[PDB]
Amino acid sequence: EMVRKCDPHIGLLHRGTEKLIEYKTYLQALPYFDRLDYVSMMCNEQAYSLAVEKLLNIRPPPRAQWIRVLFGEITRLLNHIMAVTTHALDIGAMTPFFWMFEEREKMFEFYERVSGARMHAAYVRPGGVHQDLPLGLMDDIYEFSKNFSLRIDELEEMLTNNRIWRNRTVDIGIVTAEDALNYGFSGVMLRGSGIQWDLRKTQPYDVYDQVEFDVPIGSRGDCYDRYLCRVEEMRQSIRIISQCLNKMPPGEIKVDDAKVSPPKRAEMKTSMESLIHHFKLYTEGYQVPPGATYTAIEAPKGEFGVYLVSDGSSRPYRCKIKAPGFAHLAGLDKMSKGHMLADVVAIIGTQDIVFGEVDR
Amino acid sequence: MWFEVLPGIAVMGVCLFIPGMATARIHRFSNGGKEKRVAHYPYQWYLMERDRRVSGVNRSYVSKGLENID
Amino acid sequence: VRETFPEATIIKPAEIFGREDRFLNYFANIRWFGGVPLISLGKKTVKQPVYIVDVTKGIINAIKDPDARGKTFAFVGPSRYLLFDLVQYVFAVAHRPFLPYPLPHFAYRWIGRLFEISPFEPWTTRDKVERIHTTDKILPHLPGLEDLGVEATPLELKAIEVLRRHRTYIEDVQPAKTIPTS
Amino acid sequence: MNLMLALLTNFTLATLLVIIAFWLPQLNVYSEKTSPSARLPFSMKFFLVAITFLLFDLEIALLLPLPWASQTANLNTMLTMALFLIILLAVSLAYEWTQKGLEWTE
Amino acid sequence: SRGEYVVAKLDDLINWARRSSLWPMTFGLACCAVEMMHMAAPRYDMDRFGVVFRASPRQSDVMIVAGTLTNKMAPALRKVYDQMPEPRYVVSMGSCANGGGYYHYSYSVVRGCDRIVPVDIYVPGCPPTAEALLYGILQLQKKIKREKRLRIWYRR
Amino acid sequence: MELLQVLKRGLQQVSGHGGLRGYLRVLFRANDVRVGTLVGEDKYGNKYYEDNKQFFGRHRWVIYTTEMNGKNTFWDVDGSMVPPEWHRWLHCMTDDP
Amino acid sequence: TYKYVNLREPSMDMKSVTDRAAQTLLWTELIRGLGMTLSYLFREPATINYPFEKGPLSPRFRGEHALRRYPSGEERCIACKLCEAVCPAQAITIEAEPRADGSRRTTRYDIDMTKCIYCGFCQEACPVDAIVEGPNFEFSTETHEELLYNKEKLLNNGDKWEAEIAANIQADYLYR
Amino acid sequence: MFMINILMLIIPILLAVAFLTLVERKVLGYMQLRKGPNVVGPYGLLQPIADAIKLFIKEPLRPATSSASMFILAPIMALGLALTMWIPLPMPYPLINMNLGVLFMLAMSSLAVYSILWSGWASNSKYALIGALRAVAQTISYEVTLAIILLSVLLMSGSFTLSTLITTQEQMWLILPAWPLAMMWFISTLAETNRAPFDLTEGESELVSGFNVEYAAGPFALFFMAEYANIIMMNIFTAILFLGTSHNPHMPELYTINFTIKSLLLTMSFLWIRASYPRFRYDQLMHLLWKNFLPLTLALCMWHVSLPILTSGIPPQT
Ligand SMILES: CCCCCCCCCCCCCCCCCC(=O)OC[C@H](COP(=O)(O)OCCN)OC(=O)CCCCCCCCCCCCCCCCC
Ligand SMILES: CCCCCCCCCCCCCCCCCC(=O)OC[C@H](COP(=O)(O)OCCN)OC(=O)CCCCCCCCCCCCCCCCC
Ligand SMILES: CCCCCCCCCCCCO[C@@H]1O[C@H](CO)[C@@H](O[C@H]2O[C@H](CO)[C@@H](O)[C@H](O)[C@H]2O)[C@H](O)[C@H]1O
Ligand code: SF4
Ligand code: SF4
Ligand code: SF4
Repeated sequence: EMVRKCDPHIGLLHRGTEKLIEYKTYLQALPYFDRLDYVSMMCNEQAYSLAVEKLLNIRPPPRAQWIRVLFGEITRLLNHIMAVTTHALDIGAMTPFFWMFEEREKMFEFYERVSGARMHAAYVRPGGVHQDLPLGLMDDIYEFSKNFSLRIDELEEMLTNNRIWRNRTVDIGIVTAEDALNYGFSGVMLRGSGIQWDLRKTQPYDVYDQVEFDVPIGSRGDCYDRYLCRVEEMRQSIRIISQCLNKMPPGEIKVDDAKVSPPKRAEMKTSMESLIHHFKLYTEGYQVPPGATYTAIEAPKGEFGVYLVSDGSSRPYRCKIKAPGFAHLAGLDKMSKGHMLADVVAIIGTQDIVFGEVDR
Repeated sequence: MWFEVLPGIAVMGVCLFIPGMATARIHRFSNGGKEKRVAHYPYQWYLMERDRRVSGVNRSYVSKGLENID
Repeated sequence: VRETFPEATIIKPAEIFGREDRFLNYFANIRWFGGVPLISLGKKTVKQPVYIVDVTKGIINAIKDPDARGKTFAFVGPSRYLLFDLVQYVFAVAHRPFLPYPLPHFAYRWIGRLFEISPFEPWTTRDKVERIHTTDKILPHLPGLEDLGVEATPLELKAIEVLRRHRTYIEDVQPAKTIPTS
Repeated sequence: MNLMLALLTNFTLATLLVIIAFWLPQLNVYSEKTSPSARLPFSMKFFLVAITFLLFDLEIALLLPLPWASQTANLNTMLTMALFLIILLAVSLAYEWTQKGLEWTE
Repeated sequence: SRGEYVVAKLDDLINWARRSSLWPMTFGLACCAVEMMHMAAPRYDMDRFGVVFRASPRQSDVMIVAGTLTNKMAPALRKVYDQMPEPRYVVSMGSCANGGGYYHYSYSVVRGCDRIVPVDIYVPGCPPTAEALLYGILQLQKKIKREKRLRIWYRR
Repeated sequence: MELLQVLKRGLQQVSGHGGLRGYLRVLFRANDVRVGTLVGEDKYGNKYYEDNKQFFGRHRWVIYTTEMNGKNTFWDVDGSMVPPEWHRWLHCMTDDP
Repeated sequence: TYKYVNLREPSMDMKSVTDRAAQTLLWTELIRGLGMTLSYLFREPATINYPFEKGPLSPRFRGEHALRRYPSGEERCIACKLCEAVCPAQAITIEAEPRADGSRRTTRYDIDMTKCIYCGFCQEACPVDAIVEGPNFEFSTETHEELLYNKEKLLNNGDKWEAEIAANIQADYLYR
Repeated sequence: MFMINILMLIIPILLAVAFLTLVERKVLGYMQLRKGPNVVGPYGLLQPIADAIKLFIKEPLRPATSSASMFILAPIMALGLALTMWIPLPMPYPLINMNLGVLFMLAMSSLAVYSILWSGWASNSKYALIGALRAVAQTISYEVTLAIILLSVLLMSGSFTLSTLITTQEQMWLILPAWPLAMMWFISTLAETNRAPFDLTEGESELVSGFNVEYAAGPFALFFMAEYANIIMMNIFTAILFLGTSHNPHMPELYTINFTIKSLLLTMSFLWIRASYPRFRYDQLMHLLWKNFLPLTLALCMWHVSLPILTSGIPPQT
């Protein structure tokens, strides 16, 4: 019954994204980030946008930043529903998947109403967001958020105290704090083992230092504590979304610098300067001053970062993507030691692995 | 709605009901409108064999009462 | 065809073997019944089968060859075999027990008729038996694969490719005896 | 006679369903495909669960007559020997349990 | 009572059974698999059409290729296809499977799964919406409904 | 008494579809016997219904024509049969038909 | 600020120990899970009756492409090639020349719909609203070749869908 | 006349199995906030027919079997035994009235493990055989409690005659005096029939569970029918054993209606459970049997031998 060695063979979804990005302008490369961790689309966009904005030495306007936090946390709910329910579905508990994917279906509507796409929105961009929220959207997000914690409670009623669920998760895949750090874990893989770390708290970006939330911390570093952390993080996202809805400011939604963000279509059709800048931004693109940055965010699956190198032109020179699931899967052999074959399925689930980001 | 599950359950119910109803009716058809005789022990079988002889038609379920007394 | 389209290229191949052939697979599937009949004892029948890819390359090379127009080719394999040796070799490669037994045509025509009753591809028919037991003509007045720049592929190099699926689950194989070349 | 007829009918139908389940697809005439002792290694634990089942199953053979045994006049003797058998069945389990005969960890 | 009539009605029966009981083997390769999962989810409930959600490749009748097919993965996809019992159909879901999509010019990507297996339905989108995929599945059902296997057999 | 009001509604749907023959036509074409307000009809014969008491997503629907562009669509219906003017309403891209 | 998700030490008195024993032996927490699935059995399902009912969309939805005209019927596209330059997938191929009347118009406008990622960048880049992504998402095909749209196909899509496309643009152009 | 009786049992059994597949999909559907089959026939009533036709005209799988005889024997054994389990059931009258009918049902079910073993042997796959052996180990393990639990209940009934269970429960369901045995009995039937949360043959921990793995198997439909016939039969047996229906000799149909409802409800609970719980690990379901059910079942067997004697409630022998 016992697993002695676990050798993951990946690359089955390696699509040479990093080499493709070197042939795209910075705007053209943005949609590649939707297709990495393709469960956390807008969080991937935010990371890339922050990195480019840093090299550009510009900052997006306040309303865009609140929109980016609002949809970042909606995206965390999207990811955690997937993480928890597919974790449950793969060990036989199929029903929560169906209940919660109806909730995912309604958050896909928020994606589609702001961007016109259900998943690969391409909505968060360097300089802000592509378009402002349509009238009536915040009311619908409020109505969704009002009932969501009940949906979480129903999920917990199925799993949290279930002895079968606890038997499958408790003391499975224990990770010590010191090992979690040296193996390069992040996100819940760290907090499950008691490490008090969360980039939104410690290295905040956008307006995360203006919202109140608590970081759930585990005590045993096993699959069950990581499951509890993810479920509790969903509650905190609802708590954050509640503040974003109330504190959403007025104003423009992309930086008012037409050498980076395209002008409004009405301006493009009346002003000579606007038309030139529209023409150049959609052909050459904006040039980015030479330099290199490592920019990271607390993505739903852990620390997601890009090492972005600019040579001074309108196309990136190098873009290395740091996917949290890459280091996590690299630790599968370590975590599966002394466990049974059925436990490897539970351990892969608790790592929350999407091969889009692992293989790029 | 949940009551659209019932039609398939009704079909299941009718299918499960048929074997029990058929056996009861066929037994009474084959034993002169009475329950089929149960003979788990030699004494019961001995009486059934005696009834088959007493009937005069070689059927143990044909009962002879005081009309045969004289 | 030669009267209707005088410049036609006519290709006259021998029995063709290959993964989807009805030749080696035919003999392999005779084993599916205990009897393994043979006109005479598989003697008096010499076969010169040709590999499917060789025929294909010959056809393709004929399309590209201005010389090939209006000609008639004969596509044959490199080695001539006795029908008994071929079938014996086929069973040896398929790791099957080989049980020959003689038969004349009249008793081989009724089995052919008996399976002709099927409403699909018959397992065998009288006509198939007559063709299998027809000795392959030698036609030295016609050009062949070598005239089109194709090297005929030996059957021994490709039998495993075809018959590996017919095996039940050291590779002595024993190459079949070839009739001395002309 | 009736039981023999029932068994014959049940296994006859099962046989017909099996052969037609194997012949009916041949009506399609699908294309040909042309494209595919010793230890297992067997774990001792899987052998020992089978053996334990057998020995427990033999003790159950001795317990099956209990419904009839309760009709006896010597109830004290019968009850003593019935509890004796079940207790030894429990003692077999306790011995297996405390020597880790019921573990699945290697 | 011609043979054309009987063959015609027998075709309709087997076509009805096969399209009414389509068991997919979803090859969830990348993002498109998420939308495929939203087609099984409550709003669209593919199971209500007779399309069972998770079916083993041994009993599957249709393979849905949902995502990018890389070179390293192409042999394994062809192996599953070769092991599918007939009749078997392939639905190509999304730009990547259709023709390479965003990664068309990559050194590691197969430029459309139809270089590896024959494809019956192409569903466009990046990703196609769950409803778009359902539309494509219903399109395959009508394609099966049009089949004439027995009529062609009768005229051989 | 609630159980009886439910039965009345069930039989009221039979009358709402024009009798048993009409009720079975919709049941077998569309696997749905709900009665809604007729919003309009397009030039191909598609009929559009709404029922605002239904939950969002089931509050609007179309019963497809049985014949479109010479094609018999009694059984063979297709989302592509909805013309663009109604497509916007049926997908809730707008409120007004 | 942080919270512990699992750091409660169970009480060890009779009342509590026996409550946990009852749960173990009487399966009470398992029965509770049965109650939740039973409650769902009596809820109305969320399933819509596709294709008679359709999932809701918005005017911004990015679907099948189309080339548009001015009210006079003149093409909007003046072959600037901003769409072809911005296309992240290089899905657009354009050729152009002076038309007979001297107008600047395309002679080729192809979109490989199997390269396209349906990002909508082309319609953002277009200075005259010529190329758009319309609302149609039900255009799956039986062959790969049918998804390689040339200019004729795209103009036909514009004429086919303009009634809906114009209304959707009217509803969202003030956000653009 | 008897031949009619046999067919009036076999054919309805096959139809109930067919439409249980529809009930399972719709019940699981509504617990998952969806509908399940409602397109193929009204309310999906034709869906079982479409599936049946589709499966029987499907191409047979590859690879070839290791043993042709065992490949053919396994499905015959599974289905032949499944139908045989129904012949002594009193509904209220049995097709075959056996004095030892309960023992007959135990004996026949213990033979159902051979189809698992033979199909693993005929799979021509080392990993598929190992999967079959794990399934056998599960089946025989839970047979131990079923036999001991059954013996404990019969100490209140007094014989091995199935129709005597009806008389035993004339005043009261046996579930009241024996609810602890009923609980373990019901779970054992789930584990015995490889039903969720004990469906490890369909789980994620098997060496052959990988989708891309292949081995000789089939026909799928015949094995599936045999399994679902056993699900219904076990739940019918459970109703008779613990929820005895009153029998009026002049109105036997009333017994059958009430008895059918109880069996249906118990069968629906199998579907209920499948929708509600995750799956056991193989070592954990072994632990459940050997370290929980078995110690408690032995203790309750001691109790039920002693209880009738000490209360002066020994049942009659005849
Ligand atoms: C006056 C004195 C008279 C003397 C007699 C007195 C006896 C009464 C007191 C004893 C009560 C006995 C209760 C009988 C049930 C058996 C209890 C049991 O074994 O359950 C515990 C078992 C293991 O529990 P676990 O927490 O995982 O680990 C503990 C071991 N370390 O865990 C389980 O078994 C949980 C079940 C696993 C299967 C879960 C899926 C099924 C759940 C839904 C079932 C719904 C109820 C079914 C009822 C059917 C009835 C027909
Ligand atoms: C297909 C569906 C068919 C159904 C159709 C509709 C009818 C529905 C009827 C089903 C009834 C069950 C559904 C309701 C269950 C939910 C109720 C519930 O959640 O109770 C939870 C309760 C508290 O549990 P907990 O929070 O852990 O508290 C522990 C310390 N107090 O936990 C408890 O208090 C549990 C108390 C009961 C424990 C009993 C243990 C099992 C004993 C087995 C006896 C079985 C007898 C019934 C069998 C049927 C025969 C009639
Ligand atoms: C006259 C009657 C003739 C017999 C008719 C038989 C019809 C059978 C219809 C089955 C309907 C589908 O039913 C569904 O099938 C799939 C198998 O693919 C099962 O699926 C289950 O088994 C397979 C393996 O076998 C697993 O891969 C799967 O994860 C598991 O859920 C479902 O548990 C079952 O609910
Ligand atoms: S087509 Fe689009 S959504 Fe689908 S896998 Fe490719 S990039 Fe992802
Ligand atoms: S939607 Fe995006 S990928 Fe498609 S043609 Fe337009 S710019 Fe190119
Ligand atoms: S569609 Fe628009 S952007 Fe593209 S070439 Fe024509 S005018 Fe320029």
